[PDB]
Amino acid sequence: EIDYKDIATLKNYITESGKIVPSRITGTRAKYQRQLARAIKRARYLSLLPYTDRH
Amino acid sequence: MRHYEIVFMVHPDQSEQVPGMIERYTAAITGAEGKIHRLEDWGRRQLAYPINKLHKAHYVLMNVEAPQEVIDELETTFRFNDAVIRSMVMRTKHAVTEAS
Amino acid sequence: AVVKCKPTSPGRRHVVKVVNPELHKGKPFAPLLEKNSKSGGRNNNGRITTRHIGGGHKQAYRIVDFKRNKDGIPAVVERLEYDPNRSANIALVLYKDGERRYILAPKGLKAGDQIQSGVDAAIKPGNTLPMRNIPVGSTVHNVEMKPGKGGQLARSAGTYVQIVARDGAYVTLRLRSGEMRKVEADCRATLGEVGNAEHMLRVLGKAGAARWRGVRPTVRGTAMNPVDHPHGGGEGRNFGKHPVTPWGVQTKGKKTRSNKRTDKFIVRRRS
Amino acid sequence: SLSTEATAKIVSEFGRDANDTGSTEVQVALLTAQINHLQGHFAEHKKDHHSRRGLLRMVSQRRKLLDYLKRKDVARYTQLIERLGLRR
Amino acid sequence: SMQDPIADMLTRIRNGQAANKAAVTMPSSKLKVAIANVLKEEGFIEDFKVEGDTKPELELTLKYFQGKAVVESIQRVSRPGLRIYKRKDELPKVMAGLGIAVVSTSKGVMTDRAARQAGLGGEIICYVA
Amino acid sequence: IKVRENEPFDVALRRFKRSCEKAGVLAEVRRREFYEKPTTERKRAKASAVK
RNA sequence: ACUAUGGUUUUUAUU
RNA sequence: AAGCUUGAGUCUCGUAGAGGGGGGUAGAAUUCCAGGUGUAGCGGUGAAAUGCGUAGAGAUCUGGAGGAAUACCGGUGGCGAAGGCGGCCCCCUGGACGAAGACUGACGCUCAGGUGCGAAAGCGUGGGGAGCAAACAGGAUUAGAUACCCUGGUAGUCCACGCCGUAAACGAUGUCGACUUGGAGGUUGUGCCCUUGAGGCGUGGCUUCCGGAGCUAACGCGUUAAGUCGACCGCCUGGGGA
Repeated sequence: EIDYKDIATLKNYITESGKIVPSRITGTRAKYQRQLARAIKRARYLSLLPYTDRH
Repeated sequence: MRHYEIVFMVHPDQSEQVPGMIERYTAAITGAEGKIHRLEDWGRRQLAYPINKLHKAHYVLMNVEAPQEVIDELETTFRFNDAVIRSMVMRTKHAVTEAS
Repeated sequence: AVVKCKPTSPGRRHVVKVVNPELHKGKPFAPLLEKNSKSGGRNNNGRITTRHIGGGHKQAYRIVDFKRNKDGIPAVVERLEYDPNRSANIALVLYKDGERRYILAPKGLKAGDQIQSGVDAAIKPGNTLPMRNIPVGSTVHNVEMKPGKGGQLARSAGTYVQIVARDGAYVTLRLRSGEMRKVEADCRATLGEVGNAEHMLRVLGKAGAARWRGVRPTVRGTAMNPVDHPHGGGEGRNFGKHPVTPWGVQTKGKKTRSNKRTDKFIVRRRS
Repeated sequence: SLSTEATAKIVSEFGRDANDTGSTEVQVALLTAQINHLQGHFAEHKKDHHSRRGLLRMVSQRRKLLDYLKRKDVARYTQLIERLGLRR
Repeated sequence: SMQDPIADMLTRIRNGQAANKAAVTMPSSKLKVAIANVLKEEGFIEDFKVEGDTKPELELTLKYFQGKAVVESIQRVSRPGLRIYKRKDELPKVMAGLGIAVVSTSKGVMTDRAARQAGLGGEIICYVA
Repeated sequence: IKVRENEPFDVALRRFKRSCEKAGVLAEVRRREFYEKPTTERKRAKASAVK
């Protein structure tokens, strides 16, 4: 939420599989879910999250 | 003028000599009357894979106001000195309060 | 750019013309000329050791600086001009101190451009600095293979050499035959790629053009007298044999490298 | 579509005011300024055919207004073509 | 913008009763108002009203009764591409006497009754039943 | 099935009782990309006779 | 890692 | 002939896009070189060979060369006139859409002929070639193998550019204005009332499958209609031959 650049904050919102739970079974807001899945895209492009599970 | 973030990853155990290496080329933007709002560390962060042999970065933020016809002259000034990767320029809207 | 010619004659129907509007028009700098004496393919005792050459205009040579240091001295491109031999033109450089010299023009064949020399110059085509100061993947023209020499690699239109590995006093760079050579990092080159890049799109033209170019006709070994070429003899139009040179060595599959002294620079050749 | 200043200019310097946008001679000038700004984009982009598709219609809108103006008043039409760079 | 104003008038009437609406509205014209006059004066609509000076607009109040549908077939016959005309001796019959015909004549929009009582022929405006 | 469960198993999996043909499991609900939607229905439950 | 080759014709409608 | 103005055109400030082009750029890997650690096998099959090793392969680490496309995210989720457009930057750019104001004053809407937009294959002119791959070679399989199997490999795949004009261009809905019915699952602009309501009335634009009315031979279309009414343009003539 509002940030994507700090991993010590971002890691509180994701599973240990790098995923999120679908919005309608967590009662979360529509654009908040899109902005969360986009914060994960931006954090992968910032090398804070992996492209491969290898090594 | 136009605004850019320009963030350097920076090795944490050379983070006292790497900002001086960036300042070895800042003449390329202060020659154009660019204004530099910190060129300073934000905080240590951990990576999902190693960059310059290390899984960590010190994150040094430039925060610059400059003309638009000099951002390609600045990124070409770092084309061969091996300190710039994947741009990290992040154009427009300018810095947040104390970069949070 | 390169253009076709009018089909109104043989040769002219296939011949190509090289054109550029940014060449200077005037009088060439004569202190940088060598009139270049001809040999007709003859040795110093008057005997033919190279065939198929003689006649045509004198063409001559335009002299480049074989002692080019000029470290820290800024310069400008004073002239861009036609050369009777060089396909990629020749540029006249005028230094802030203090002579006029010829230099090999990189891609874009630009006039009125300001250029530098030495370990402090910005990395640009036509900005010269030692291979000690450049990264892997870099492109060079006018390359010397021994430090301080007048250059011997990448001087023809569209030519270049690329550096692919480095360690201390030596760089590893690639050559157009599938070779890869180890070269001293104190070599300076002239940095970039040789311009024009279209002179390889050419057809000879009319048969009398070879005579102004100084190029002489061949002779078929089977029509020559039986003792002057091993293919001779006759009678007639039967050759029941494997082909040779005029000296009786097979033309195919005979590999000739016999040097025994330059292996130390090789990184991709095989015996 | 052009910037706040690139239009005005034209609408007040060739026209009368930015609240008189609809005047026929001024709409032909606003199309000419839009065409010439894209003559700085095309023939520098030697392709860009999916954006050049816009410039193809801008000369058609200028043809629509010029022909309708030539049928609306021949003196205003004849004045306009020597006050803009039209008919070479 | 509008290529047939009266095809929109007739569609707005015919489908308005099939949408069970009390009233329908359109840009007003002295042709639409003359068609609305004969439709009121022969008892097929309840009221027609105009409002405006620079944008005049028409509202038609649809007629309802104990049964189903007051207008059962409302067919134009004559269109601006291909027009259909009728003469004094042959002024038309509509649904064998269940309906009536409307004509523009040389005088104005009227019934085939009011036309045959002046000796007039002309263009068909509508057949109504 | 693509499972990562390790250690205390024998007889080459197929460990779930009635997993294919005449039910269980799923295909209730076979059409229109909704195959795994009844798992969500019986988890968001709550009542099944709703008005 | 699996076999070419055996053609052609057929019925209930009346009280 | 001259007006009027709601539909048409433009302008302030805003919304969302793998639409286009120019100049840059990762993650990782088949291949290939080299230095460690290390040993006789790798790959395929009902069996096998060709090929790659035994000179150190395959393996796994360390460091590189190489050209070229997007996995995880990703959702029929977006964009474009359409075949097409997806890792990520910087710089230019056509079009769609709204809130409140201001001009033009019939400006709409379809288009004969015309002039325009390429997906793949193929080509013209040069550059390039990591993996793959028509043609073709190397070995089996088989009656044959013309194919499946299997190792290589040219044309090609790619680029800056120029031709070609064609399709399952299929969301098979010619284009354009108006009038409409309920759902699932996604998305975006905005006015109004102490929010008598810690809250609720009113309204514009898109998007993918369902399923009504209406439409059909039946399948299906279905507010992004194949529906109701209207404006303009195009095409067809029993089959095969062709």
